[PDB]
Order: sequence, then structure tokens, then C-alpha cells
Amino acid sequence: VEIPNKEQILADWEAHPMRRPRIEKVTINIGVGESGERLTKAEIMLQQLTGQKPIRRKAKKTNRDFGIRRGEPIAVKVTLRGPKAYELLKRLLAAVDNRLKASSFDEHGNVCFGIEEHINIPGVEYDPEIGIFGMDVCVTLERPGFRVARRKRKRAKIPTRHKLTKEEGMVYMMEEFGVEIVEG
Amino acid sequence: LRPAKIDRYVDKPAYTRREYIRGAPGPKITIFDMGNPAGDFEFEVSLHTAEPVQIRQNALEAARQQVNRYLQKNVGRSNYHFKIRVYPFQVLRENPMNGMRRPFGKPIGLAARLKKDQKILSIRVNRQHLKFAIEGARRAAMKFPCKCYYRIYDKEGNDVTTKILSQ
Amino acid sequence: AHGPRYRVPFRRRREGKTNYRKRLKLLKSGKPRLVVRKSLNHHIAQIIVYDPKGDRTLVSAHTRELIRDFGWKGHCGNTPSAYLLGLLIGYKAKQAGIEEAILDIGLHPPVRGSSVFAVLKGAVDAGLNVPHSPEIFPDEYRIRGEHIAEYAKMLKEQDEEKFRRQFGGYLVKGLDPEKLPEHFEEVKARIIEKFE
Amino acid sequence: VQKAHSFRRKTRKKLSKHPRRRGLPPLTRFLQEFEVGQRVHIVIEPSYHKGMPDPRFHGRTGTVVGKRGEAYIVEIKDGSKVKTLFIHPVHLRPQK
RNA sequence: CUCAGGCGGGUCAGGAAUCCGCCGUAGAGUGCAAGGGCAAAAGCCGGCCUGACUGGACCCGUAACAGAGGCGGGUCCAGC
RNA sequence: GGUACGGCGGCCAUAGCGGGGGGGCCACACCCGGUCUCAUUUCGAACCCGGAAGUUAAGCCCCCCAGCGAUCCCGGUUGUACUGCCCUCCGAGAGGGGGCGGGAAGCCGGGGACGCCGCCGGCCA
Repeated sequence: VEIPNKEQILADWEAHPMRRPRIEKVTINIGVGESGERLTKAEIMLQQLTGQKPIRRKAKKTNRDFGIRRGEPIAVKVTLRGPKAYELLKRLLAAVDNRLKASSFDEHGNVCFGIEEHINIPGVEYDPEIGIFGMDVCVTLERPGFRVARRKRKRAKIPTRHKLTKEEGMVYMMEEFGVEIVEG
Repeated sequence: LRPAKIDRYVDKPAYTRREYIRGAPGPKITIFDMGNPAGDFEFEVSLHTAEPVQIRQNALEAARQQVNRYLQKNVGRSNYHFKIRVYPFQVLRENPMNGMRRPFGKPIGLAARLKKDQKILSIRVNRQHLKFAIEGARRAAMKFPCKCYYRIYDKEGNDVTTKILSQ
Repeated sequence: AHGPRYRVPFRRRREGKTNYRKRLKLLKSGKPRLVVRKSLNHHIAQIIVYDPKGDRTLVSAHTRELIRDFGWKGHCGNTPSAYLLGLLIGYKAKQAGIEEAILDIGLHPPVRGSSVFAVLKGAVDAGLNVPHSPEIFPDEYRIRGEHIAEYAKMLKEQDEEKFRRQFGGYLVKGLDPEKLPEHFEEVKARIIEKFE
Repeated sequence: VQKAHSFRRKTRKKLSKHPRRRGLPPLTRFLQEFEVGQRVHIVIEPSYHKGMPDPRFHGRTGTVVGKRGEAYIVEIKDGSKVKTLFIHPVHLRPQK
């Protein structure tokens, strides 16, 4: 789509260096849905794709319709931060065309999508252990001084002026890398 | 049904909590607004009770039916607004008859408990049908177990009963 | 606030400064408390006693005393600086007269080998006895400052730009990260000589 | 149906607390002290369940006659006989 | 470490599987009835343990005032 | 003695929530890097360790407001509702009334309110 405030908000980013945000974390989730060997396959897949350990997210409450029981390890997830997160985000965003839906952005300039098959330096080594390929990838942005609400000591609340919005998030994504679409 | 003089008075404590009253019956009156509630009517005839009272849902329904039919016949649906301002919350119970052994009563009906000079019903109407409104108020008052009077108010809410009636 | 049933916490709890649950347990003892706090660049050590109108501090020490009154040329937010401040506050308290106290690290986590416990070791060495267990103190080499010197040597052997970024203030102040243990021994010697 | 008296019998409002007073009280009441012969009111604090006197005596004024452990000994006159209670100072209040 | 519930976003995934943000005075939970109390906890997740122990003193309640066998509870000294 | 500096506290919303303007002697922050200390049921996100390249954008500090919440005073409703004592006072009854003594809640209008105190240090002097 078209963002009307690009010019003056560019003036703003350049005028205030500390107003420039950054990708604090990219979260990748594999919703396997069952506690079988497919779960281990996805675990090793994300291990060799990202480079850090997985997490066994258990199921809350029991539902027989989906064939799940409370406390069963169902899905896995991984959180990536830093320059390595930057590189992984770049390669993942290149995996699919460098296009993001303009409506997918949250109210606070947070965007994310899903990939239904490994295509990013994917490596045809999927026959041994693959089949549960598929990953929900969401990116979180933040202006520098957002650890005020995270630190235990002297925790405070950030005002509304200092937090991101949908337009600012999409323009930041456009400026850094990739393009938006009109989603219809 | 037993005589209304049994429940006329308000000496007993309030009996409303349906979370604890077991077997409490459902209301037999379900319509409280008739006519054109959105209409703009110059005058408002309200019926007041002269003493604390309990009015049964049966009396409320009988008065509602009589007044609504009269107003419909002599005024028209869209030329009046009839409202019953009070909902029956008190629960009336009776002794199940053993005699006077374990005599706590079981729910048999419900009624509305009203304080002195409180409004029971209101009929909003223009100057053309003020006589019909007054007659309807009198007919309603004929069905209640206490002494009642009626007052006429303008849009501000000040009593103009004597002046309007004289004119 | 939302309505009449909304409970606003105490002012200090709202500001996230004091843990009242721990305050009550600390004050139940009735003995003076050695409050230790730390910032991004400095350390604070005080001796405080209870008073219903408002708690009264008897002896207080700040790490700027090291840089000015006694002479210091290193960062004031490290374990060695904490140990020096602890020694100073212990000597000051002994001069004041009080002999006993209980440590109060506020709402800092009790992770072993940290600056607060370096202050504790400094105080106990000064002489002011505080109940404690020795296993919580940082290593003797760490207190002497061998870790910073080792990191400086490793950085110098490695690309020098990392060393310059890491210690760009020490060189301008006039102190090389090496010989820091000797600097610490000099400061310790002057402190002991002055207070004994 | 007769009901015997228990500790929390008919105390729903007596031991209730104000919605804006939730949480632990300020530490002044916890750390206050009294001397022998002083007169002190009994105001129970619901949030502290130790050293709590029977709510039967809530709202009465007694005399301090000593202190064992952390609790004060309060002598009170029930009817005509004398009763001794051990009360934590958080439940007590000075008489001005 | 903070709950229930909700809003916006996301492959299979739908009202409901697992995830990312915002709001959220407790509208959750606390083994079981009800009431009372609990938010850097008394709730959820973990580490270590067995004070659910031995020898005793005094005091309150059942049983107001006002007598009590049996029983429950509270404040303490010592040992480990 | 000054300071748009911090640490420990008291009353615990008249102190909160939400907004506007301004600042960085020192100091407090964000911020830079994880060899060592310390940790992730993955993640230097938090906690911990090592600092000063950069910024006052945020926290923090100073001044302002009456939108929500709280609460203090004044006037009206009003000595209204309710109530203690006496009564050979009125009522078929319900319930009212006389004398002496107390006295609301809510609502309407106008002001208040964007906290007040204690101890000690940093910088300057």
C-alpha cells in the first residue's frame, strides 16, 4: 500500500537518533500438534536450521477432538535475537518473495507471517527426518528504552508517545529490507 | 386465590433473593410499556398510593389490561404512552396445609412492595385526551387494595393538577 | 485507578524501590542494617537504624570518596570497587562505635560472587562483624582484580580495537588495566594506614 | 438450631477488610512497643493469623501486664472475672 | 514468575491445539461447603528437607457473663 | 549555604490514571561487549560480569491541567429519611402524633485537589 507520512516521519527518524527501533526478537513456532517422532524431527530440523536448543511447549487443558492431553509436549518454539537474528530474518524473508501483507501489521508496528515449507537455504536433506515442515514466524520491534518495563528494579510504564505504531513499523520494514503489498 | 388482605401490608421482611428462595414462581405480568414511548406528550398523569402497600401481580395485570384496552379504544396506539413503574419482587408464600408443624410457607405468588406517595403507573398524553387519561387512572385505582390519588405534571415535572382540572 | 475498590500500592512499592515483606523481616531483628545498593557506575553503603517517624542513617559511604578523598582511578561499578567501599564503610562504622549489623541488599538477587557480597567481605575484613557464610563471597583473585587484567591482556593479544573500546576511559584517566592488583594493594595500604 | 461458638463464628463483617486497605499493613504497628501498665485497644488485623485473640474481645481496652516472646500479655475484665490474653502488637493500638 | 477474561496479528489450525504484542485490582487459583485473608504472595514453576519430632510452662474456646471431665487452639523455654 | 542529584524511609490515591512544556556540573538512565562470576525448563529477553562511542527519545527530575478516579470544605434538598425517653394524644387497622435529645445517605451548585513531611550523603560552595 501507500504510507502518507513517510517524508515527515523520515525527518523524525533522522532528527532523533534514539527514536530508531530495532528487531529485539524473532520467534519461530512449529505447531506439530502431536507428541510423536515427528516432534523430534521438527526439533532436530530447527536445531540445525537456527543453531540453538528447542523448547517443549506442553498443552494446556485436554481435548480429545484434536487427540491431545493436558501437559503433553505438542509444539516447539525458538527465539532469536541479535545480529544472528538479523541474518536469519533476512534469509527467511528472502525464502519467500520479499513481500509482506500491509494488513498483517499489528497496532504496535509488529508484523508476522507463516511459511508452509522450508525454502531458505533449505537443503534437500528432508527425506531422512522431515515432513512436519512449517513455521509461524513473528518479529517484535522496540525503540531502545523499552527495558524500563522489563527490569525488575524501578519498573515503570512507557508513555504512548514512545511506543511504535502500525505505520511506523511498516515504514521501518520498508526502509530496512523488503516491500509491502496491497493484500488485494 | 386467597384474599389480598393477607398480603396487603408490609410488616414482614423483604423476601426477594431467588438464589435462596426455592420454587419461586415466574412473573404472570410481562408487559410494562404500551403505546408510543418515544412520543412527545405535554402532560403526564401519575397514580400515587397514599400509604405503604403490597400490590399483587394479579392486580397489576388486571389494571394493565383494563387501562390498555380503554386507552386503545378511546385514544389510539400512537397517541398515548402507558407505563407501569414497579416490578413485583416480593415473594408471597403460604403454609402447606400436619398443622402448624414446620409451618414455613412455600412460594405461591409475587407482588410489588410500595412506599408512601410512590408512583405506580404513568400515562403520558397531550391536552386532547387528558380526560381519557384521568378516567384510565381512576379505573386502575379501582383495582388496587389501598387508597390512591392521581396527579398531573408537565414536561418540567411540577404539579398542575388543580389548575389543569379547573381549566 | 478505576473505582472506589481500586487499591493503590504504597508509594515505594509503586516506584519499585522497597520490598516491604523483606523490610519487616529485616527490622524484626532490631539491630542496625548495612544497606548496600549499586548503580551503573557507583556503589552505596550505609548503616541505618529504625525510627517510626523515619529511619535514621548513622554512617554512610559513597564510592566518590575513593576517587577524591583517598585517590582512585578505576571504574566504580566493579567487584574490587565494591570490596574497597565495604572496607571503608566497615572502618567508618567501627570509628563511629557500632560493632554489629545485618546486611541488607534490598531487592537485588542473592547470586554468589557479586558486588554486594564483595562489600560484605570488605566490611567483615574491616572488622564490623556481620552474620554470613564464607561460601557466598567472590573469589580472592576476583576481588584483587585479576579478571579485569586477564581480560585486558587477552584483548591486547587479540585485535586492539576491542581493547580500546572496552577500556577507552582507563587510558585517558591515566591507568593501564594491567597492574590493577598493585593499584588495589596501594589503596588498601593507604586505607589501613589511615584507619589503624 | 443451636450453634456453638467457634473462632470465626459470625465474623463475616467484623473480620472483613476495606477494599482500599488490602495487602499487608504498614510496619509501624508490627514494630510498635508498649510498657507495663499501659492501656491498649484490641483491633484485630485479619491478614495476620498468628497471635490473634478471639474476635469475642475485638474492640475492648486492656492493660499490659508483661511480654513473653513477641506477644504482649493483656489483662481484661470479662464480666467480673479476669482474663489473660497473648496478643501480637499488630493487633493492638495505644490509647491516647 | 504473575492470574481469569478480552482486543489485534499469524501454515496447516476451524469457536477451541501452539505462538507474538496490548489491556487487565484479581473479574483466576488457593484439595473439598460457606465466609474471611492472600499480587515482587498464602497463587503457578523449581532447589533442599521431614518442626506432621522429644521434655515442659502458661493462657483462651467448647461452656460470654458464670461452674467442667474430654477435646481443639494460642504464646513460649530447652534438646536435636 | 545553593543544587530541573541520589540512597533509606513515614502517612499510604487530596498522593492515582491520563495529558502538555523544559534538563542533563555532579548524579540517575538508556546504550556497548559476554573471557571470567552468574543464567535461560531456548534466548546475555530477565539476572549477573566488563565500560563509556553515542543520546536526553524513554525512565528520572522541574512547572502546568480537573478528562476519569479519590477525597476535604460551603450552600440547597433539610432538621428531610431514620432514631433514644415519657405520654389518659389521634386512628377500625396498618401506622401516626406532642415534649425533650440526636441526625443521615444520595443528588444539585461553588471552591479544593496533578501530594506533605524525616534522616543522611554526591556536586558546588
